[PDB]
Amino acid sequence: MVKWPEYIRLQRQKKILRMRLKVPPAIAQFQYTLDKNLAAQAFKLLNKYRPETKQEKKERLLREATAIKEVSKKPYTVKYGLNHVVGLIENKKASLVLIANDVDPIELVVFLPALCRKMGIPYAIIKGKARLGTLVHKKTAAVVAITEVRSEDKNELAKLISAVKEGYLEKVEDTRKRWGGGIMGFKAQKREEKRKKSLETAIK
Amino acid sequence: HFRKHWQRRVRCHFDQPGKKVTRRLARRAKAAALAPRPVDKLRPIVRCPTVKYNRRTRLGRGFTLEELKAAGIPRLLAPTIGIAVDHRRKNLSEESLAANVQRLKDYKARLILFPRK
Amino acid sequence: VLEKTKKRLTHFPQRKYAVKA
Amino acid sequence: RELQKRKRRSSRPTIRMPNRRKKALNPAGNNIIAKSWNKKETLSQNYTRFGLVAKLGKATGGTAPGNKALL
Amino acid sequence: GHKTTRRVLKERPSRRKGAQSKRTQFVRSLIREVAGLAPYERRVIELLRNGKDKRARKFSKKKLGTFGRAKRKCEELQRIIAESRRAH
Amino acid sequence: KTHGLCRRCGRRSLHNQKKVCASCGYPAAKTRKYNWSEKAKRRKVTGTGRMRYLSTVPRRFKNGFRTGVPKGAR
Amino acid sequence: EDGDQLERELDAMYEHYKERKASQDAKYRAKRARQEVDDEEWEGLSA
Amino acid sequence: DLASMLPHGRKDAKFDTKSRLYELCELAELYNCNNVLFFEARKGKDLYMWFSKVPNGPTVKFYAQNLHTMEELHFQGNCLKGSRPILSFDAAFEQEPYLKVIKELFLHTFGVPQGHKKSKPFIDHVLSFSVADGKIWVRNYEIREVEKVKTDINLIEIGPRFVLTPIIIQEGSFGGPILYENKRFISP
Amino acid sequence: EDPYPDTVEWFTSVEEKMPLSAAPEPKRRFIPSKNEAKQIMKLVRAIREG
Amino acid sequence: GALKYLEELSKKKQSDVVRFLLRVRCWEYRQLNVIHRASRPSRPDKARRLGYKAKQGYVIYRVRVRRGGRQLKYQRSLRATAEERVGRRCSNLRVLNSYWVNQDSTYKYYEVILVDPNHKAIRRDPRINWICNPVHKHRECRGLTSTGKKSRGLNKGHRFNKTRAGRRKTWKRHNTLSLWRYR
RNA sequence: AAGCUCCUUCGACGAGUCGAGUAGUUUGGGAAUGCUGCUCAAAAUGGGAGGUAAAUUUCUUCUAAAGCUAAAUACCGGCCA
RNA sequence: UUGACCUCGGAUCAGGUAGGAGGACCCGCUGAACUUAAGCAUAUCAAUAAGCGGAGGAAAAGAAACCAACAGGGAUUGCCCUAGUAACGGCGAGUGAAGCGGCAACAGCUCAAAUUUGAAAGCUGGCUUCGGCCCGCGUUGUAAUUUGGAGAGGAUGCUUU
Ligand SMILES: [Zn+2]
Repeated sequence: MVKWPEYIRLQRQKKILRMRLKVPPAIAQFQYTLDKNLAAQAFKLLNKYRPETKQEKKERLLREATAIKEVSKKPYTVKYGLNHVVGLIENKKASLVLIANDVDPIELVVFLPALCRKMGIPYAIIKGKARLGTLVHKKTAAVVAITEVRSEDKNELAKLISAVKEGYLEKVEDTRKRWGGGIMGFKAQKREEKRKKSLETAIK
Repeated sequence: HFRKHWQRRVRCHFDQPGKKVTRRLARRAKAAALAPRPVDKLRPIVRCPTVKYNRRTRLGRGFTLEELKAAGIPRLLAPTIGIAVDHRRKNLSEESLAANVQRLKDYKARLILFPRK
Repeated sequence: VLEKTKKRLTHFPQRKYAVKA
Repeated sequence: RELQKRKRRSSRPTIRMPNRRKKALNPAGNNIIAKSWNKKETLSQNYTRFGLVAKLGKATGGTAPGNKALL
Repeated sequence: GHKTTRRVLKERPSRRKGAQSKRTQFVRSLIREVAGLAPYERRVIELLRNGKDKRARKFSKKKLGTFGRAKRKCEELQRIIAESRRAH
Repeated sequence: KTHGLCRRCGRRSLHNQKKVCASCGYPAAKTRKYNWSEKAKRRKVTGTGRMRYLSTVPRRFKNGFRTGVPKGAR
Repeated sequence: EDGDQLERELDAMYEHYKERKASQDAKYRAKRARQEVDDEEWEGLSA
Repeated sequence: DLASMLPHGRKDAKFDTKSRLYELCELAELYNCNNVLFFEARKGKDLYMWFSKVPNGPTVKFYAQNLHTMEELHFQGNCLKGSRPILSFDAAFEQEPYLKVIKELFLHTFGVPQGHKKSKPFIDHVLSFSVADGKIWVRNYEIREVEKVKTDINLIEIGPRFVLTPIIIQEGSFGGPILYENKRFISP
Repeated sequence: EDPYPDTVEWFTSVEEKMPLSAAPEPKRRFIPSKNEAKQIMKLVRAIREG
Repeated sequence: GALKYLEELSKKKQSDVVRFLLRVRCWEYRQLNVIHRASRPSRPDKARRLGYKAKQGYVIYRVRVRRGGRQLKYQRSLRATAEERVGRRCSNLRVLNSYWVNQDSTYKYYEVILVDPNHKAIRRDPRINWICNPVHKHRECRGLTSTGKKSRGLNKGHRFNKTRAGRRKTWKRHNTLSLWRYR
């Protein structure tokens, strides 16, 4: 019949392999992600603590330069960068951690849920490294973390932490220690009975 | 003992005087570059390793950090004022430490230092 | 040249000296 | 060999190379060493006349009777 | 030999090259937990749980190549068993 | 005849069937050369031809590859 | 949701690749023409 | 050669020099062996043989030199692989008290037990230990039988030829108090 | 045997209450930004020079 | 800290996670070309410690190399062959250094870090302007990479007498007859 | 911006790499002299190499698997003399 | 419906770069035979010649996972002796180093491993009135600080641009 291009065929075969292969727990827990409402609430507190764009930073710097031509509180923002966030987690300065589910290579993040659990910091897995990326002003963020917030948002951050902790970490504790994968469909199972009825009947 | 091709690997030193003149002119050129300064850096006195040669001293590579401190010469300034520094050598003996500090003090006494610019 | 090398050359530059006879 | 023969046979001029040296052989400038340096004297001779030491190392041979520059 | 006055030298960090980094130890333990075990380590774990400890040690030798390495691997896996038991 | 005019080297050395020059090997980018024939190497070494540009290089090196015109010219 | 249609399409494409790469020899074609099919593929009707 | 002559033995590869002489004992426990014959080479030039009964005592150290192993084409003799040998010892081995401790261990090492299932059923060789200098000389001989003239035993050397000089006997597997010191050992 | 066994948390089951690093905090984490001060000074010099 | 976490995870290779990832990638690389470009290092910690930066001028190439021997054994490794092939492909770049990524049973896989010497950022930045210098053309061909040094035995000690400071140079120095003017 | 000094504070160092088995090749060099391929495959008061009969494997000396660097050295070819 | 991210492509898109020659010396891959000696065989020729790949004015090597057993040395390179010694060889034909010591020259350094986190402070372009405008790269990490005979952070007082 028709012939697909090589890269399209390769990526669809990668889909089939990801759905078919039995996945180790450290990647199955990445397959488990959170939901629409919790993601939306996260990005509401977070969008208030988004970094300053480059134009805004230049405009601010020009403002103080002009002021000196013719005394501030500590800025609070969403902390991003893999090494920086890992350092914050290790030093227990992070209050919340959000990890993108689709970082390839995966090894960059595959230990992050375990590190967060060991250090006791609430963590969650978000669908979309491009979305964590849009909070910061970059194309992709593998991880973002909330360290401290303003007094106007302390209660909101605490309630978000409680909600994410319960409604995601309890389900993840129920199913994170087990293997993933094994979503064999009709064709896969039929091939399985074909293989067994061709193998164990008479000969090997 | 000529089983190999010594004829294609033979070397004749007809350029011995020419190389000597070249070396002497090289020592003259570095003296022209480093005019008031000597054309060599100060070297410490060390003991030869082997028991065959252990009763005679020679010139080592560079001065050690603790003897440099004892003589009172800063580490970052010693290569600047023309003293070789060796971070690998260790004293292990008050005799060598004292002899090298005496040498550095003699250099201190005989040295002329120009005040920057 | 690197900034660290520039700092080192700025604060410890090769001095002129003579050794007496 | 063929290149040199072609050079000798052709009318293109020979490119005589000036005796350029990478390093200057004598002190220059308007300082004491340059204004007291004798270009016809040797290194040890000049440093003996100046009163300065030219080598802090061990002597590798016998010096002139009046040499005082090889400590 | 000759009589020279002995001197005591300062501590060498290159001599301190031996790793006592508690943070490196933490990283190693967490990575062990995250990654899991090789098939031969799983076999050694099964043998150690069943009590074949001399067999485990022999198989560890056959897979690694040295008595000391086999001993260290067996000790590491026994500590993993103990930690799993006290965690369960 | 098994050897025609090679365009790269100019000799009557082009096997018509193989289409490869026996002297320089025209289809190959490299010019055929073997260390067991010093005579052939010295027949086709540099200096046996016209030397259009390599002959003019040394004067520019002697004057320092400078660009411009002498002051007060034209 | 389980990628069933995609799995069937990819399997069919790989099988077609196999048959053409095998039938570009004509000895495989002769063997296919001569060899007889089995009955454990027709099984299911009554037996 | 020694391992081939020993059927109740297990050959074991390089031992770490930074390891422990009693880690030798745990290794022997690992392999369920009650005797240890350890080869320790110094500078790649000199041999040292530690004979031991593990775990509790006693243990001797020999300096081993003057080696002439097998596959040296001047012996002309052979024997079955694993057959029980005849152990020949010396009157000095029975007289000196330390030579008596070394005889017992060499019996326990080269014993080749009677009912062992890897040993050969027939006897054809003799392993002889002799004391001439302050050293122990070991020889291995085939017993060839020749019909008498109107059978008689003849001996042809078959195997390794090495010289051992005793250094220490320790009470304990690879440690404990020193019971004997050569005090005349000239180290290479 | 179990080919794909569940992980037993023998290390993450215990929670540590202290940071890994005992290194002291620098002054810069408490004082305003010196780099931003340099940038503002460069901008002020540029505005002075027009 | 992610770099040490990755270093330990790479140390533990037959662990389940690394084995699974290596299997899937080995499949993906077999589906891909023999030599192809990478985007991002699959081993960022190894690339960084070997000298990879995320600058305009650094590129990765993954190369497949057939494993085995010629009973003759090739004195150059499969790692050096991969570097030489990647250089012949990208003749305009300098091969900085290569590292292992997958092995299967028929081919070994290597990611080669290469640097563009003609890029303005590379030329202006020190620490790499040395590779901008012309003496470093085809280090992989002259054996000047880490694999080349290892194969040449460029180590100091009594175990490397015949190979350090150049094997052929040492042989020539030992086989020259030196005759002086006064003999 | 930089150097030193002090300390009731810290101190991170290179993995299919070592190493074991094996085949080839190479060296004066089975403690395999080095290298390559192949199967297995590491450690953290660690690892490498030496010393030593001295009584246990004590002592001595360095940090591999990342990188740059002039000079003294070679030169039957290039510009000349 | 729309818009990002990732991957893979197109362009006679803008700017660059590689080929070939030379190869005396230099760095690698591959690699003989004639000859000599020995019952025979390994060996020797030779880790050479031929073939292939890659640079420069020098190349390479190079700042100890070194040498040593010292009362210690202290990156690399080359000359002298070491020395026809040690070692390996039917202890044949033979092959054949190195430490020390005297000398020539001497020069030291850069990264990965830590969070700038009170502010990506870094850099490629192309539009310029040459003064600064945007596009982008980049957090899966570009600057500064640090590189284990170290260092960092605080404190403290002098000294340098
Ligand atoms: Zn032609």
